[PDB]
Amino acid sequence: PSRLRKTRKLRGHVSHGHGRIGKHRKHPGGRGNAGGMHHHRINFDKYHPGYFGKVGMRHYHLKRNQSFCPTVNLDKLWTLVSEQTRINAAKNKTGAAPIIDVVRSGYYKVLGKGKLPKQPVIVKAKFFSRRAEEKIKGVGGACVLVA
Amino acid sequence: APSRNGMILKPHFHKDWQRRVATWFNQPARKIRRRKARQAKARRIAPRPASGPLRPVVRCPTVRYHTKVRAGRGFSLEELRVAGIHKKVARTIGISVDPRRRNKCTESLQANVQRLKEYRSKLILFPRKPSAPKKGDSSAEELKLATQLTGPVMPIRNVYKREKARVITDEEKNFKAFASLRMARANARLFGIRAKRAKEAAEQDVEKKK
RNA sequence: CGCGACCUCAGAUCAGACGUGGCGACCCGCUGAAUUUAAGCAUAUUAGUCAGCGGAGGAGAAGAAACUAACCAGGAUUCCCUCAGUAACGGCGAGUGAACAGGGAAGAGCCCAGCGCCGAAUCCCCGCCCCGCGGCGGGGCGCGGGACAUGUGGCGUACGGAAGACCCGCUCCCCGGCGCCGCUCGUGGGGGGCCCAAGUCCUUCUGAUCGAGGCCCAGCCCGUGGACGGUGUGAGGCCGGUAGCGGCCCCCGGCGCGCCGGGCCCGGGUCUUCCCGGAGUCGGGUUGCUUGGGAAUGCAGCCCAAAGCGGGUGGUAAACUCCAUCUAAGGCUAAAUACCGGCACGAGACCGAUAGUCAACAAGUACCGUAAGGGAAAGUUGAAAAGAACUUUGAAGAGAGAGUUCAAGAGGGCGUGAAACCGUUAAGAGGUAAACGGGUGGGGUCCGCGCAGUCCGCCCGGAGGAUUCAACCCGGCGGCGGGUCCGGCCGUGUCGGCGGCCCGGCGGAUCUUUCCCGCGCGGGGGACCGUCCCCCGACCGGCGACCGGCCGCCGCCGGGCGCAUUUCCA
RNA sequence: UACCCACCCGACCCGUCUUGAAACACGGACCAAGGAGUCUAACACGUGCGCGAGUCGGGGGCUCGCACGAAAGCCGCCGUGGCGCAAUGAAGGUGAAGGCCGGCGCGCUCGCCGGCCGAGGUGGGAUCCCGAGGCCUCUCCAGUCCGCCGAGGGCGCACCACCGGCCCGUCUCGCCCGCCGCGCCGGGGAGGUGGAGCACGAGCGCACGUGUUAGGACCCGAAAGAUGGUGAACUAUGCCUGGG
RNA sequence: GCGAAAGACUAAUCGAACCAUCUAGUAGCUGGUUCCCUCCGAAGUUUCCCUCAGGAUAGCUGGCGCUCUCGCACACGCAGU
RNA sequence: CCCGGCUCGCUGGCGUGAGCCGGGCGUGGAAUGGAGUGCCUAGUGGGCCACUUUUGGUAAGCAGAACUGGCGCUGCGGGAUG
RNA sequence: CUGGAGCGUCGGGCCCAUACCCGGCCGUCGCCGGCAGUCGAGAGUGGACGGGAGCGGCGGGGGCGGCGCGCGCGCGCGCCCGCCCCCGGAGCCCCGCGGACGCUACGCCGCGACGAGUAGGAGGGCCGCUGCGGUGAGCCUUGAAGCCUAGGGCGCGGGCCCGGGUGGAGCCGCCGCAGGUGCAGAUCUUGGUGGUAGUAGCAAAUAUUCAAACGAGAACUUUGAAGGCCGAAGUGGAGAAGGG
RNA sequence: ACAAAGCAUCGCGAAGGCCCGCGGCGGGUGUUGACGCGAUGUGAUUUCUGCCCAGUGCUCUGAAUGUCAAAGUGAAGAAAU
RNA sequence: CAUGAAUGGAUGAACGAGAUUCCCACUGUCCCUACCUACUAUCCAGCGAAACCACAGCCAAGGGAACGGGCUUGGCGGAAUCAGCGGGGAAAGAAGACCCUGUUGAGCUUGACUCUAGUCUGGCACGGUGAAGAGACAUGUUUUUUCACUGACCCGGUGAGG
RNA sequence: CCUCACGAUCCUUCUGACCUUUUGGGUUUUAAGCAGGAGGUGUCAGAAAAGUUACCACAGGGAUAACUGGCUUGUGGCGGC
RNA sequence: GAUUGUUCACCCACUAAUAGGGAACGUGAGCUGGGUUUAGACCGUCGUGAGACAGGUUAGUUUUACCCUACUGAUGAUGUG
Ligand SMILES: [Mg+2]
Ligand SMILES: [Mg+2]
Ligand SMILES: [Mg+2]
Ligand SMILES: [Mg+2]
Ligand SMILES: [Mg+2]
Ligand SMILES: [Mg+2]
Ligand SMILES: [Mg+2]
Ligand SMILES: [Mg+2]
Ligand SMILES: [Mg+2]
Ligand SMILES: [Mg+2]
Ligand SMILES: [Mg+2]
Ligand SMILES: [Mg+2]
Ligand SMILES: [Mg+2]
Ligand SMILES: [Mg+2]
Ligand SMILES: [Mg+2]
Ligand SMILES: [Mg+2]
Ligand SMILES: [Mg+2]
Ligand SMILES: [Mg+2]
Ligand SMILES: [Mg+2]
Ligand SMILES: [Mg+2]
Ligand SMILES: [Mg+2]
Ligand SMILES: [Mg+2]
Ligand SMILES: [Mg+2]
Ligand SMILES: [Mg+2]
Ligand SMILES: [Mg+2]
Ligand SMILES: [Mg+2]
Ligand SMILES: [Mg+2]
Ligand SMILES: [Mg+2]
Ligand SMILES: [Mg+2]
Ligand SMILES: [Mg+2]
Ligand SMILES: [Mg+2]
Ligand SMILES: [Mg+2]
Ligand SMILES: [Mg+2]
Ligand SMILES: [Mg+2]
Ligand SMILES: [Mg+2]
Ligand SMILES: [Mg+2]
Ligand SMILES: [Mg+2]
Ligand SMILES: [Mg+2]
Ligand SMILES: [Mg+2]
Ligand SMILES: [Mg+2]
Ligand SMILES: [Mg+2]
Ligand SMILES: [Mg+2]
Ligand SMILES: [Mg+2]
Ligand SMILES: [Mg+2]
Ligand SMILES: [Mg+2]
Ligand SMILES: [Mg+2]
Ligand SMILES: [Mg+2]
Ligand SMILES: [Mg+2]
Ligand SMILES: [Mg+2]
Ligand SMILES: [Mg+2]
Ligand SMILES: [Mg+2]
Ligand SMILES: [Mg+2]
Ligand SMILES: [Mg+2]
Ligand SMILES: [Mg+2]
Ligand SMILES: [Mg+2]
Ligand SMILES: [Mg+2]
Ligand SMILES: [Mg+2]
Ligand SMILES: [Mg+2]
Ligand SMILES: [Mg+2]
Ligand SMILES: [Mg+2]
Ligand SMILES: [Mg+2]
Ligand SMILES: [Mg+2]
Ligand SMILES: [Mg+2]
Ligand SMILES: [Mg+2]
Ligand SMILES: [Mg+2]
Repeated sequence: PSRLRKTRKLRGHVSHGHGRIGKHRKHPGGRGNAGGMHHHRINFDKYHPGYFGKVGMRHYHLKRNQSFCPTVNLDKLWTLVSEQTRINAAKNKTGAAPIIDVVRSGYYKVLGKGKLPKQPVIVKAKFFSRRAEEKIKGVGGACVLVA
Repeated sequence: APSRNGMILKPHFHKDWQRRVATWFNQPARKIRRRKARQAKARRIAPRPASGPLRPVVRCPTVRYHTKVRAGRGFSLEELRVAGIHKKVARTIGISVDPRRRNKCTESLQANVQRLKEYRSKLILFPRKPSAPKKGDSSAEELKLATQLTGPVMPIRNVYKREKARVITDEEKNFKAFASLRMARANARLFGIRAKRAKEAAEQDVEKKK
C-alpha cells in the first residue's frame, strides 16, 4: 500500500532519496541489458560468467515429450506403495516381495540413491541405474523391465 | 543498468502491451453465461445425456503419456462393423463417430467395442412415435427414467490391476537389467553398420571365388 | 442476289431484378515508417504497429488434414489454461522468439467437379383458374416463351460408391395451407398497460420537521415489503415505489392435436464385375517481402515446369535406401470465440465542477483560421417570487423609510463567502527601509478571579441537635471457599473385556474372482491392517466439568434486640 | 504563550546548481486554487502467515434474479502442471553409498560370495549429561534430604575451518572381463582434475518492505524524423481576358 | 512549388510551408520535487568503457541481521597503541 | 611445549619427510576494549584548503603529487571583517 | 595614544565560548536489568531426621584479617520433666500462607552511559488529507463543515485541543483496511490582485467664434450668422470585390 | 550582384536531344524540324584570346589475348556438386 | 607575399540614388554659438494605460563568488513631493547569436560508408516463316554467319474512299 | 640470463579422435558439435565510417574560450645600490 | 590643423607647454558608427567543393526611463506660542 512506503517519508525532502549532485536523470546506463560487452562489462563478466557466446549443438525443432524421463531414488520406493504392504512381508515367511510399478506412480527411470531396507522387492520400471540394480540385487529381489 | 546480482531479464514490453491488454472482469459473468448454456441445452434435449454423446476410450500419444487414457474424439469405423452399428445410425443414437482413426491392435479395439456393447444394453431408445413398433424399449423401461446422465457418459477412469506379491524365482533374480539395456542400446546403435560388413564379407566370398 | 440457322457482337427511357454511400469497436485483404530501441550507428527492434488503403456481420475469419505424430498412438475449427517465455534468431546483441503432447469450453458435420448410371429425370420466364397473400408462395391447367446436347435433374464421392446375385427385416417422413388445444421458468417465455401493507397516533421541539421521549414485544402498526427518490430538516408507516408462482387486460413470441392440399415406395444386412482426384496446378530455379522456418517457415514476381504402386509430408543440403501418414488444384457451417462504434440497461474502495469527458448549463456551443483544422469560459436565491407594493430624495443611475422573509449580514451572476488585495473606526508607534533572533519593561484587549481563594479530603476530641441500628442471635434467601471425590455425572493417561467390530465408519495399489450382479475388466458383496465406538472392571491426572449432600465463611432480605449502642446533621 | 509598543544583545534573502553564494550567478511582484516517484510484469533479498517432500491455481467445473455477489463455498479437480522433489555432459546417457566383519578368489590395498552396521572422520563448536571436592546446617558423632558453589570428565546440534567419500564430464594410467548372440559389443578398476553436484531436505503457496529493470515512466523540458492531408486571399512565375 | 539568379517567395512563416496523427518521440543535459521528530551517517577514492557532463565495478553507509562471551567474584580476543 | 605409538605407492644403505592414533605436561612483554560473520543496499564517484615534503612554472589566489590535518558536511570564542 | 594606549622580556589580577565540573531538566543504547507477586545487600546455604549428649561449642593466624563469633542455643513459661504450641493473625523492613497503587506483560522502574549533520538510510509519528469494513445506545435544527477570531491551553511539533460569531446540513473518535495524500520554488498550470499610479499618455491634415433652439444637463447636437479648409489628379458625384 | 543584348562552345535527323511521370500504347519542347529545339560558358563597342591534353573529366567505326554474371555450354560424381 | 587572357585579358563614348580624390560657388558643417515660430513637454478639466518588482534601495574601505545595498568599522539620516537628468541599480527587453560539448540536429559538398531512382550492356521470356551458306565436335549434335517474310509485334496518314 | 615486446566475443580456416549430432529407421556424402592451433580488431577489454556551414538550430555550459575585473609579474616602464 | 576607422604615428603651425596617466582597458536608455564582427556582394590564395582565409573591398534597422537612487533646481517639513 501507498501508506507504508518511503515516498511518504520523503516529502519536504527535496531530491527524494536520489541525490542532488547527480540527479535522477532518465536512463544513464542505457536501456535494459545494454552494454554487456562495453562498459557494463564488469557485471556481466564477474556476475554472469559465460553469457556472451555460443556453445554446443542445435536440436532444432525440439520436443520434451520425446525425452520425458523422471527419476526416483531407492531411498523412497518404500513410500510409493502403501506402507502396510511393507509391514505385510518383513514377516509372512514365504519371500513374497511386493511388486512396485514405478511406472504406475509416474517415473520413466529408477536410480540408486540411499539405503534400501532389508526386504526383497520386485521393482518393475523403465530405465534402471546400475547402482539401483546392485542395491536391489544385493538386498534380495529383482529388476524387471517395462516398455 | 544492472547492479550487483540479479538475472538478466528480457521482459518483452518493448512493443505495445498497453493498447492490447485484456483484463478479465468478464470471468465471473462469463462463468454464468456458460452456466445458462449447460443449463438450457439440458432442459431442451430433456431425456438425453446432458454431457453429450458416448465417446471412446483412447490412449494418449507421446511416450511420457503412454500410460494415460482419454475420451477420444469418436469411436472408429472398424470398431462399429463388429459392434453391429451402422455409422450413420450411431450419429443419431448419441454414439460419437470419428471416421478418421487407424486401428492397429485388437487390445484397444475390443476394449473400445465393449463400450458400445455396454451402451446398447443400458440405453432406452425412446420411440419415434408413442404408438411405435420395434427396437424402442418398452413402456416400463421408459416410465422408470427421465434421467439425464449428469457428468460424462460412462466416465473413463484410468484403472490398473494389482499384482499380488510373488516368490522371485532364481531367474528373475539373475537378469542383469542394466547390462541388457546397454546391450539393447548398442545393438540398435550399430544394427545398420554391422549389416554393411555382412554385405561386404558376403561380397568377399564371391570376389575370392572369381 | 435473296431467304434461313447458328457464332460473335451492338443498341433499346424495353419486362423484371440489382449494384453503388455511410457506419465503422470488433471482423477480413494489403500496405506500410519513423520517432523509438540497441547508450552511435546503418544490422536488428518499434513492427506487419499508425496513417493509407481496400472489405464484411450480429459477430467476423476457419473448418472436416496433402494434419498430427513416433505412441502401446491421436483425429475439423476457435477459445482459455498449459507447454511457456521454452525449441531457434540475432554487429547470437536489443530483442526477439513459437510450436508438438495434456486438461478444459464448446463441440456436427458435410457438400461439389469427374467415372458412370439413369427419353434433361432438369431448369428458367409467360396466360388462365383453385387456395395463399404486411418476409410473394403452393395447386392445377394450358403446341404460351426460353436455357440446356459446348449439358440441365436423381444416386454418388472416397469414411467407399456404383452395379450385380441371393442372406435378413419390414413400410413414415417432408412441405403449402387451413384450423384448434395446452401462453410454453425465474421462479407466467418478450413487450406494454394497467393494478396490490402499515401512524401524519400522542406529546414536544421547529419557519417548516422527516427530529426526541411515548404509545398494549424498541414503544403503536406493517413487515415474501427496513432499496431508493420524492415530499419548506435525518421520515419502513405520507406518496411513488420495494417485496411478494401478487392480480387482471392487450399484443407479440415460441412451442403441442385435428383437417386439408400437395409432395414420397425412400430399408437393413452377404458373394462377385468394375470405377476412381480436379494443370500452366504441384514441383523446381530465381528473385522480392515475412517468421522463427532455418543449405529457404511463409508468402511473391519472373524462368523452367511434372507424374499416376503418383504426389505431399514425415522440420541442416544431397544420393541411395529402407518405413509412417494424408490426399491437394472445387466448396459450406453453428457452437463456444471478439466487441473504446449503436441501442437498451445494471453497478462502483470513482471523480466530484481549475476534478470529472472539450462538454453538470445555448458544448462540440461561443470565438479563431481562407482551410485542414483549432476550439473555450460558464453549476447553487429562497422552501415560496412571498422577487421592495407605497412615501420620499433624487434628469436618471442610485438611495432613506417601509415591506417581504426563520434568515435579505439569503436581494435576481442571490447558499458559504478566505487571502492577496483594498474600504474606513481605535491604539500605539515612527530621522538610520523594512522586516528578524535572544532578553526584559509599559499598555491594552480580552481571560481567571476575590466584594477573604483562605483550598480541600481522613481520623479524633469536645459541645449541640436528630433517625434506627449496628455487636447478638433466629427464619429465609443468595454467594463463596473446603474437603469426604462421600454419592452420582464428566473427561486424560493406563489396563480388562474383542465387548461396537456385521447392530462403527472410512482409508489403504492389503486379500478372496472359495462369494453375488454386470459385462479378463467394472460394480457389488465377503476377509486384513491402520484408524475411530460400547460394556464393564482396575489405576491415575480428579482436571473450572458438574451436580448432590456435609461443612466452614461472607452477603442480602425478613425477624427479633430501644439505646453508655450504631448511625445523620451542624 | 499570542497584539501593539518600548528597549538591550544577535542579524545578509530564500531556493538552487555549486571546491566556494548575501552574490556585481540564475528562479522568485503578491494571493488563492491545481502540481511531480505513479501502475503493471519480471527478477532479487529481507520479512509476515498457511501447509510441509509438497505446496499451490488457474483455467476450468459444481452451487444465482446477487441486494450484499460480479462475492463466498465446494471439486477422484488437486493435478493434466509450475515450482520443488538431483546433476552433469556440446550430444548418445549416467546418475549421489559408504563403512565394517567373516568367507571365498594368492586380500595381488585387483575379482567375487555370506553377515553386521549405515550416511566417514578431526578441530573448533550454544552446548545437554555426568561429576572429584567444597560450602553450612546450637554441641560430639551418625546420617538421609536440600540447594549454592564446583576442579575434572562425557554426549554434542546450528555454524565455521579442515581432513575423508560417492554421481556426472574430461584426462591419465592400468586391471579383469560378460558373452543373445561376433566385440573395431558391451563391461568392470587406480589416480588426478572440471561440475552452478549428492554426502539424511526446505520448498511450495500467500502477504508486505526495499531494490533493479522492462515498461510514458518522477514531473516538466528540445533542434529533429515519419505518415497522411490544406493552402497561390500575400508573393513568384507562366497563361487567359479586361483598364492606364 | 516558383525565383532577370538575390537561398528570393509559398497568405505576419522558407537553407524549403501549414494542419492533424505516430506522440508520454528521445535526451549522459537545464529546473523542481510538497508533513514533524530520533539515530547513523559520505564520496569526490579503484580498475574497463566511443571513457573526460556519463556510466561499470573497487570503496565508505545504513538497514536488516545473525554466531558467541560474560560483569551473574570466577573472559578470550581483537586492535592508525 | 613435551612423551608414546602407528600409516605411506613418496625418499632413502638405515632414515627422512609427511600423515595419523594414544597418552604427559597452562595465565608466557605494557596499556586498552565484549568478540565473530552473512545478506540487501543510496548517495557518491567535478571536490577544495592548511602544516610539512614536493614536481611543473618566475610567480600566482598558477598547474600536479605525498603526507597528514581541515572545509564540503558544521555552528561557537577568538582571530575588526571574512 | 607619547616617561605612552609604541616595542622587548616579565609579574600579579581580572574578563569570556555551545569547551571541563557539579547540578537541573528532555532524547537514544545498554544493562545476558528489575520488576508478572518474593528477603536480602564484599552473602559465604538451607532443611529434614535420627542416635548421643551440653554449657558445648570449632580452645586454628600482630593476622592485623578475610570462615566463624559475642543479642542467647536453653529458654521464658508451664514445673528435676514438658513445651520451645496456630500469622485468618508475626503485627508487620521480611514475611517464602497471598500479593503494587504499579502488572495496557509491546505495561512501567533504575542504573549508567551517551544524542555536530548535507546525500542516504532507517526508525518513530492518539502528525495530517480523502475512500470503505468494523466499532463508538458517537455527535447534530437545543445548529455540522467551513469559515472567522490582540477568547484558555497543550505538544519539542505534524498539529492538536479549548473561548466567541456565522453558517445554515450534515458530521466526527478508536480498531482495521484503501488511496490521484500534505507545496513557497519548477520564466510550474488557471483565476484574481497590487506597487508602479492616479503614473505613461488622449501631438500627423494651418480653424475656430458668436447667437438662438433643443433640452435636467451643452465647448461636443441642431439652425442661423461669421471666419476656415478639400479645392475637380477633391474630403466632389456613382459603381466592383469585398462588406452585409 | 542578376539579367541583358553581344561573343562562345555542346547533343540532337524524332526507335532523337533534352525532358517530365507511379503507369500505360503515360505526357512538354511540340500548332515544333537545325535560321529549331534543347544544354552550357562569357558579358555592350573597339583590340586581343599566349603556351600546356602531364591529372580528372568528356569523348572517339579504336585493341578489347588485361578481367567479367547470369545465364549459357565442357567434366568428374551418386548429388548437392 | 599573391595579376593576366570567354575562371576572358586590355580599353571606354554615353549612362549609373554604384565606390573614391581634388578644385569654384555655396553654405549655423565648424570658430560658436545666437535668436524667432508651430506642435509638445509643462500646468488644469475630462479620460486614462504599460514595461518591471526577492526585500529593497546615501557612501569608503575591508574583507568578501578576488568591484556588494545588506555586513565591519567608519562615514552619517527630518515627513510628502514636482520638473528635469541620464552617474548607479553589470536596469529592462530578451534560459547569450561569440566559444566548447552532445555519441542532439539540420542545410549544403565530395574521393566518407552504406544504399537508392534512373540509364548502358548481357541473359531469359512473349520470341515465328522461309532461304542460302559457314565453322567446331563427332564419324548426328552444337555453334550458328548472312539475306529475305509478315501473321505477332512495331511506327506512318484519314472521314480509313480507289 | 630478468623487465616489453601482443590481443575477447561473434566470424573464418587447419588438425584430433574407428569422437557426438545430422534426428521415423539404415548406408554414404554434406552440415553442426566437442577439443586444440591460425585470420584480428594498434581507439591495445575489441565502434564496419569524409567534409563544410558568416544561411544555421536545440540541450546545455562560467567544468570550455573572446572583454571587464582579481592574483602574478616573465616582458614593459620607472627607480636604487 | 594635414594625413589616418584607428588607438598608435608623422608633419605643419602656434605657444608657455604643446608631460604622462587613471576612473569596468572612465564615459551606446550620452552621441556617432569610421573600424572590427551577421546575413548581400567583390577580387588574392587555398580547397576537387560546400566552402576557408588579422588575405584585400563596397552596401549593411544602433531599442525602452514613469520605477528607487545621485545630482540640479523647486515646493515644502518637524522644531521657534
Ligand atoms: Mg536529508
Ligand atoms: Mg535537484
Ligand atoms: Mg463437455
Ligand atoms: Mg460498403
Ligand atoms: Mg541516448
Ligand atoms: Mg541509438
Ligand atoms: Mg541519433
Ligand atoms: Mg532497421
Ligand atoms: Mg517485422
Ligand atoms: Mg518480431
Ligand atoms: Mg491503420
Ligand atoms: Mg490440433
Ligand atoms: Mg423514506
Ligand atoms: Mg428524504
Ligand atoms: Mg404505499
Ligand atoms: Mg503452392
Ligand atoms: Mg522480420
Ligand atoms: Mg479442403
Ligand atoms: Mg467459408
Ligand atoms: Mg462464416
Ligand atoms: Mg467552475
Ligand atoms: Mg471542467
Ligand atoms: Mg458562488
Ligand atoms: Mg461556489
Ligand atoms: Mg442567514
Ligand atoms: Mg444566506
Ligand atoms: Mg439548502
Ligand atoms: Mg454572499
Ligand atoms: Mg483594515
Ligand atoms: Mg490612528
Ligand atoms: Mg552541472
Ligand atoms: Mg560579486
Ligand atoms: Mg541557469
Ligand atoms: Mg518453467
Ligand atoms: Mg533521422
Ligand atoms: Mg549566400
Ligand atoms: Mg558529477
Ligand atoms: Mg584550479
Ligand atoms: Mg542528530
Ligand atoms: Mg482517490
Ligand atoms: Mg495545494
Ligand atoms: Mg493646402
Ligand atoms: Mg454617395
Ligand atoms: Mg567555357
Ligand atoms: Mg586561353
Ligand atoms: Mg585528358
Ligand atoms: Mg550596462
Ligand atoms: Mg563523450
Ligand atoms: Mg545527420
Ligand atoms: Mg565512393
Ligand atoms: Mg643467451
Ligand atoms: Mg533429415
Ligand atoms: Mg528418410
Ligand atoms: Mg561566406
Ligand atoms: Mg571558470
Ligand atoms: Mg563556479
Ligand atoms: Mg584579466
Ligand atoms: Mg580634425
Ligand atoms: Mg571603455
Ligand atoms: Mg545605444
Ligand atoms: Mg552607458
Ligand atoms: Mg561600418
Ligand atoms: Mg558580409
Ligand atoms: Mg582574376
Ligand atoms: Mg582553384
